[PDB]
Amino acid sequence: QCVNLTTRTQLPPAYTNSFTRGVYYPDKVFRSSVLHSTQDLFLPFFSNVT
Amino acid sequence: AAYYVGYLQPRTFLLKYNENGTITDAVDCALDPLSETKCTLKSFTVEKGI
Amino acid sequence: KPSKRSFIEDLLFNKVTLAQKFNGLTV
Amino acid sequence: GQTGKIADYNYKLPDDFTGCVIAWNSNNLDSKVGGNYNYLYRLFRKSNLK
Amino acid sequence: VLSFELLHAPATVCGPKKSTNLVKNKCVNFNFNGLTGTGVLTESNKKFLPFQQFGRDIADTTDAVRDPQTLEILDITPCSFGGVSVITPGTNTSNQVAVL
Amino acid sequence: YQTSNFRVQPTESIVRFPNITNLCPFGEVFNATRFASVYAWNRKRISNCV
Amino acid sequence: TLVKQLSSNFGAISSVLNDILSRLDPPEAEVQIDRLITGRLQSLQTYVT
Ligand SMILES: *[C@@H]1O[C@H](CO)[C@@H](O)[C@H](O)[C@H]1NC(C)=O
Ligand SMILES: *[C@@H]1O[C@H](CO)[C@@H](O)[C@H](O)[C@H]1NC(C)=O
Repeated sequence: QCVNLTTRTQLPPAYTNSFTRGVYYPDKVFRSSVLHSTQDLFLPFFSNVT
Repeated sequence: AAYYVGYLQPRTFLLKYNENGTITDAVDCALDPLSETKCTLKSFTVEKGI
Repeated sequence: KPSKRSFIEDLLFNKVTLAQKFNGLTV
Repeated sequence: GQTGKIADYNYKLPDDFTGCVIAWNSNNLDSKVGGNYNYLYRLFRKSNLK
Repeated sequence: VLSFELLHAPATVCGPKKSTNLVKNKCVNFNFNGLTGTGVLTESNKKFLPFQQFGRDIADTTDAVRDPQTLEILDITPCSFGGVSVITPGTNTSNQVAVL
Repeated sequence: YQTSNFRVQPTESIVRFPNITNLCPFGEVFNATRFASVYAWNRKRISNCV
Repeated sequence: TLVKQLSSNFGAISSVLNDILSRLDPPEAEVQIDRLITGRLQSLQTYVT
């Protein structure tokens, strides 16, 4: 069933801000009371999220 | 319903682990000159100087 | 007093903050 | 080290060998019509030999 | 009958298994899943997150490892090494020595 | 005079990475009625397990 | 910094000797070992100076 529904209403897309969010553990290594520098794909701080 | 969509870019982060191994804080490297200084010094605190 | 240091020597020794075992490195 | 590994079940040269290898063709007299089968070459061994 | 053939490709169906008893308090060369080393393995009190497989201290040295069977954390410490020194009064007064 | 060094040798008592107990169920052709045929051959592949 | 310099390729396949030994045959596994030896000697000499 391709249904192909209808009755679509248009509004502009709204943006908002990323308040220090979107950080994941890059590896499976345990650390304790240390500062570690990593280089990988991340969501930048204070970006425009839809 | 409400939801938010963003994107990822290749960045460099400095991550802070507590005694129990969970990431409790992070700092970006290409946000501010202050963030650049923090990443260079590998610390979350900077003293007076150049 | 523990050891035989003076008041000022104790202050100096507690003021300075200080190491482990490595692969080939000894102290 | 050129392998041909069955020949290295048979005859092996060291890593720092110094000397000369000389080979030539013997299709005229080593192999001829009507049976030539008297050479054997040790298909496989238990382990590599020094 | 099967086909004995070779072709260059990243493996998808592949994995080893040897199994050996776990020995503590005796330094030895060890090979966990992928990670190899040498040292003495002892019980630990560190707490890992459920997805974490091995600890690591400053200067990137493997410090603790979780075993795949019991999911327990073990400390790795190298077994002893050092130097030896010979203390002599000179081979003009005597020939006996001490060793440190 | 510091003459030489000493170190403790391993006891050879080695360690593990066992428990294949995942044990994906794929054995049905091993003792089935028909294995294959000259013109009933499929694409026999093994993947996503051991 | 001396200890941290120990996990570096210096142009070799890896930074750990055991994997180089396991994944390569002795005739041509020696070049990687030589590169690692060269780099580690250089770092140690700089530390001493
Ligand atoms: C870490 O976990 C322990 C419980 O094992 C808890 O007592 C302690 O407060 C935790 N650390 C922090 C910083 O919350
Ligand atoms: C696999 O692991 C479980 C728990 O992780 C443990 O009972 C044992 O080591 C294995 N189970 C078997 C062999 O049934």
